[PDB]
Amino acid sequence: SFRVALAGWLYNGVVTTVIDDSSYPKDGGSVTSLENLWDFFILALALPL
Amino acid sequence: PMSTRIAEATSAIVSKVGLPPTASS
Amino acid sequence: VALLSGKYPPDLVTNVWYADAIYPMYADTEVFSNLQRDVITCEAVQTLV
Repeated sequence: SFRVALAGWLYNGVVTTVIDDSSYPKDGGSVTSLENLWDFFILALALPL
Repeated sequence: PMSTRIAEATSAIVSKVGLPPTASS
Repeated sequence: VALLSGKYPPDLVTNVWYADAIYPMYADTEVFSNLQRDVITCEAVQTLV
């Protein structure tokens, strides 16, 4: 996924790269919970690439 | 050996996450 | 008895619970097919009269 994300910078107009549905929290996420905080962390570091 | 045969019994006795529950689970 | 005795799940969040529970029943088409049926019901009485 990392090298495909780096290779997708060249082909901007043909293909677009997004993060999967399954990488988000369950439904909402509820800051009360612990695992969804780390899910938010992983997502918010993955998104700018 | 008995060292494994006792450990299997301990694992048979002692057997079976922090998230909000859903109606599925 | 139902009024005097009612409890919750031990640590629930009332938006995660509903975003999980209400989701699977919103892929039905009977709520649209009854709207299709009411056309025939209303036009048949006008054709009769």
